[PDB]
Amino acid sequence: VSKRDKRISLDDAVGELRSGMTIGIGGWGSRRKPMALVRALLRSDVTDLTVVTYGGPDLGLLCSAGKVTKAYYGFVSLDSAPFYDPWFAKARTAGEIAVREMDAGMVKCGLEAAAARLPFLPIRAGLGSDVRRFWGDELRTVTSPYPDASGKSETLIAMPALNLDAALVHLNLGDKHGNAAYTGVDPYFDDLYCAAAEKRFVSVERVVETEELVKTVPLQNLILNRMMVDGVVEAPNGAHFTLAGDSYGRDEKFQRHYAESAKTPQAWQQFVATYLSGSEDDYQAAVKKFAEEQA
Amino acid sequence: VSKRDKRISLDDAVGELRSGMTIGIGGWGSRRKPMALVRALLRSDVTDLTVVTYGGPDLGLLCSAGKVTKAYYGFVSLDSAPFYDPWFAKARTAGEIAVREMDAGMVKCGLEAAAARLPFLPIRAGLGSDVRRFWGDELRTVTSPYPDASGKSETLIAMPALNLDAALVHLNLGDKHGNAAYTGVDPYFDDLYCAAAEKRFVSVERVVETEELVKTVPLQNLILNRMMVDGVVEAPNGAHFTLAGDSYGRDEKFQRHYAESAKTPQAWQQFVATYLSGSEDDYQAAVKKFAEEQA
Amino acid sequence: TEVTRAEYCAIACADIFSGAGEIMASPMATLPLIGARLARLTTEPDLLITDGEALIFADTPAVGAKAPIEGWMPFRKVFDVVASGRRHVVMGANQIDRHGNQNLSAFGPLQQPTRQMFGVRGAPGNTINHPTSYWVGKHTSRVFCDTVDIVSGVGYDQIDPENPAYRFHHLHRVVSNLGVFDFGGPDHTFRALSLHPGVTADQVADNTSFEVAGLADAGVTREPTDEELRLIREVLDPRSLRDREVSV
Amino acid sequence: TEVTRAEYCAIACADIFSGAGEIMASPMATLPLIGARLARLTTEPDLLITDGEALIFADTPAVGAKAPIEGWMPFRKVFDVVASGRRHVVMGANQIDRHGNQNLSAFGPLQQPTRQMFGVRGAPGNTINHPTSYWVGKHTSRVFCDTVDIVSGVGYDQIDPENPAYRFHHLHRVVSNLGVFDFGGPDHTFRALSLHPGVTADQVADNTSFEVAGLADAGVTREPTDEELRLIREVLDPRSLRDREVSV
Ligand SMILES: C[C@@H]1CCC(O)=C(C(=O)SCCNC(=O)CCNC(=O)[C@H](O)C(C)(C)COP(=O)(O)OP(=O)(O)OC[C@H]2O[C@@H](n3cnc4c(N)ncnc43)[C@H](O)[C@@H]2OP(=O)(O)O)[C@@]12CCC(=O)O2
Ligand SMILES: C[C@@H]1CCC(O)=C(C(=O)SCCNC(=O)CCNC(=O)[C@H](O)C(C)(C)COP(=O)(O)OP(=O)(O)OC[C@H]2O[C@@H](n3cnc4c(N)ncnc43)[C@H](O)[C@@H]2OP(=O)(O)O)[C@@]12CCC(=O)O2
Repeated sequence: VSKRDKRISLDDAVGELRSGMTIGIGGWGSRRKPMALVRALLRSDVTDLTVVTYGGPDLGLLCSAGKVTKAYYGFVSLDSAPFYDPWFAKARTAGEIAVREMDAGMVKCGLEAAAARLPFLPIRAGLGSDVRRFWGDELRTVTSPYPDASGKSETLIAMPALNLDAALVHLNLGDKHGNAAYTGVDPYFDDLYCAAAEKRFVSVERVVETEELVKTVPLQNLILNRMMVDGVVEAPNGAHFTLAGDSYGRDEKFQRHYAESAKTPQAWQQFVATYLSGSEDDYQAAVKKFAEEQA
Repeated sequence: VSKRDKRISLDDAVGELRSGMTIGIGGWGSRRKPMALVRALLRSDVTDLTVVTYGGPDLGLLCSAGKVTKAYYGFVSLDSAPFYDPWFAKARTAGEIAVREMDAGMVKCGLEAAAARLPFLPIRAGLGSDVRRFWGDELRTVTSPYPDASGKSETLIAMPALNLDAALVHLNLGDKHGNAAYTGVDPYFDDLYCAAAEKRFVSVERVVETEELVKTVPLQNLILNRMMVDGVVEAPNGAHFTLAGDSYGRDEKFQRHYAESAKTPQAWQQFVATYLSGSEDDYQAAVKKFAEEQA
Repeated sequence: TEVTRAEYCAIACADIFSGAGEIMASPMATLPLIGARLARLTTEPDLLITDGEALIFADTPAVGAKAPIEGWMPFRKVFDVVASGRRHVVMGANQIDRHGNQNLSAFGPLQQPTRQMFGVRGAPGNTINHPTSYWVGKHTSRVFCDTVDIVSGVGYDQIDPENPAYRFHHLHRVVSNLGVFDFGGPDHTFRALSLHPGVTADQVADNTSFEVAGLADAGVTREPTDEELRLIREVLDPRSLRDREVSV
Repeated sequence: TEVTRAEYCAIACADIFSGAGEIMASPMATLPLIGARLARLTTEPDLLITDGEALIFADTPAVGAKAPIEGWMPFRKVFDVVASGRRHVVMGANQIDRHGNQNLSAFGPLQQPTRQMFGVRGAPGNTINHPTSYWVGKHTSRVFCDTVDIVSGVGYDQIDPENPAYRFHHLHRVVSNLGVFDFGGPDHTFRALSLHPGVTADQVADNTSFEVAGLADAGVTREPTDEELRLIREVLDPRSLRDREVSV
């Protein structure tokens, strides 16, 4: 009589995904992205994805492999120079992805609507902006049934629920059942991504027993419970090259190398050959070698 | 060049309130209620109040003084036997208050709508229940502009914003500028009450300097910032007789005495004479004497 | 094995959660609490349970005991769980009608009741969002009445089939000191699934204001397994607090 | 006192927050950041400021420095602040038009841009919820254009006066390396309030695609006080990082 053991490998987790899925990716920009899970997606044949994200190099890498058909995002940023992700930029300037770009607060709102099984939530953000044109008739308004004091009724954006087939998130610590915590200054929205999704995969820096987890972090940091997770992946350094709260900062030198490698077909084949053509362990070894060389 | 010093007395804070106000009261049931502020209300002539609360002995005491005209609440409970607040019950059976009773989740929803300056938020809770009859035309529905997959459009409760003229909340620790924290297992909704209100008064067990506050509790416990508070009251034991997180538990024996004293005009005059006819210091001294006598 | 009425009630409350999976079990009275914890220790280990205040338990403790924790569930997060649907609550009830409307708010007119209770609490949100069951420790015609005074828990005759907002409503069981019931009778009417040993059909009929569907054919509540009796008597409720909440 | 162009820009960015009260100052570039912190140390001590990541500062630190904290402001809470209205953001801009529409998203067609930037970020939510100002370190006709390619920041010609959802829109200032501007010209048009010492009207006109209201009569930006110069040069920006962000 035991709770389900949800431990699985990176490739196992991606093996539960299917082409054509809507997938939410946690973290924010170049911050605590599930980069090991993204690299496992690149190794797979899963493609034709609709991605919901606060975008960073996760979306860039997926674009480099032509895996994105449609993208819902509040922004795409590397957080450090050159700031714009060059693979997302290339997909955009080539017209390779349909975008439902939105105000950053609309992402949170849409995930909250999905988490509550609601079809929409009203929000002011978006009104009067070209968010309306990005979405056309996919984004409608809703009028308050209560007029304001003056007698005028407010008409607001009806942000539709961002329901997800799957969510991929990375956290600092978790147990084999999916209880999981962040360490550092920001949970981002990883709880909302899990709550909005059907299939939920969390990679963690380290898997520990439940009692170790709850004695290591405050209650408020326990952002995932067992009802929010379907698979748990142990992936040390699994957010590299993005930052990861208390575990490590951003590998700024390597992110620069990623961005500069996107400039030419030649630079990218070499990046792929060195970093993206083997396992996660092969990636981690090559990243360690890069750090030693560039000192 | 200094930030505003918001320290004020209990009577000062109530001196900023006016008859006819809509006032939200923090805590929950018999848990971390701003009971010192409620006692200061009883000493004052402020009346004809519309109260928004997860009700407990705060609402009971206000009803004992005839200060409530209309009440919005998800429940009224003492949390321990006799469970029902006898003064709220007396006001109800006498028809002395108009009620907008609602599902407990609708309180949170309405406060969230006010915090976001939205006229409503949609919610499922309430549909099909006598919440509709408690509110009549004050509670309307809203239909999704997006049909579900089947082609049917959902019609949900449009929970109106619970905008407040004032909020009264009690927390464990704070600074003279309104930064404030809870200790213990639950913030309740005190941040939402402050965010939904025009004038915000927080009583705290102890006022400390900002640097002491932030070194005593984790980041996540800092639920009020300076934009959420207008006055700060130092009120040790200011939640008595409700519980207060890590500071103290509920004074169960005294709450029983409060409830039993409501049964007869005779028992209540004596309770008023002993506990509610002087200052907060007089109340605290009498409560200490009661504990010694009943050992 | 001599089995008491409260012990049959405890296993019936465990059976409420049969097939529940990885959801939050929220019993709101001692017998359902023993039942939920008994299910968790037998056939439903993936249930989530709390201390009734704010802590999610890792292990399954005895009534009133602490246990090591696995997560945080303050009241604001409970509302998120309700809205997510991943929950099965067991509420008490001052009144339940033949279609499952329920009252724990007050008796009498809405704006001037003859007796005040809690108000609606979370009953409207529970009944519209996720599986809801009821526990009644003293099955009488005052509880099981033709019309409830105030609808705090939504019954089957309130449902609008044209509005998908109602699609999550599901009243699973009513367990009482007399037997196990559901709303699977014709037109979603109160229906007898079993009567506890020693309870007769006429005892139920005499203590229910309306006709109970299938009452004449309802069998007897199953026996507890040896393991269930051990868990009830030795682990979960060694002080027999269950007996205080189960009437004749 | 010899005052540099960047020092005039710094005090102009402080003046953005004159009268702001107890709200969150959110500068998104170095000059506005020095300005907000300068205001906090002089005439607006009740401003809230963050480390740009998740911490609310108690004291006012130098550029790039830590300071003791007073609260928590992770991204999810920033959205609550935006929606509350208690904030004044200073954004950059790839384009700003005569009515205050702004673009930091991309150039070219929406579904196939000719150049990609950040996407809209929080600009739509900022401009619809609370005071918004802009900083432009190199004032040119490519920035100040007749039509922005993508409306990420809402300008005055988007407002529906019949819909109170628009009632919080307010574009306060545009500060550039050439002067201080607002949208107080006729029909809410871009209007000159002051030109920094040494900047001529024709310099502004030659570097703005449209007519600047009141340009001929605009006076010169005020001098910094001795205290402001001390705070800029000694306390807030001793390394003169401000100079890197202010063009000729
Ligand atoms: C936040 C979350 C959200 C999710 C969630 O899920 C939540 C819930 O909360 S979920 C709900 C949980 N809560 C329950 O489920 C409680 C159910 N209640 C009980 O369990 C009671 O304990 C009881 C029913 C067993 C006994 O109740 P009782 O003692 O009041 O009455 P009873 O014993 O029947 O005697 C009746 C007496 O009235 C007399 N009378 C009967 N008719 C009348 C009449 N016409 N007029 C005048 N009197 C009358 C009769 O002569 C008796 O008087 P007397 O005896 O003769 O004097 C939370 C938590 C808190 C919240 O908000 O949301
Ligand atoms: C969560 C919160 C919510 C609340 C909140 O508030 C938030 C905000 O976020 S609030 C927004 C804050 N963010 C800003 O405010 C950033 C503004 N941006 C800058 O400040 C930039 O740094 C810059 C504008 C100064 C320079 O930008 P830039 O470098 O891209 O362009 P620029 O220098 O003008 O050169 C232009 C180059 O394009 C070339 N070109 C020009 N036309 C074209 C054309 N038709 N086609 C092709 N190319 C072109 C030109 O030849 C140059 O190429 P080249 O040089 O010739 O090669 C948050 C935080 C995160 C989030 O999401 O919400």
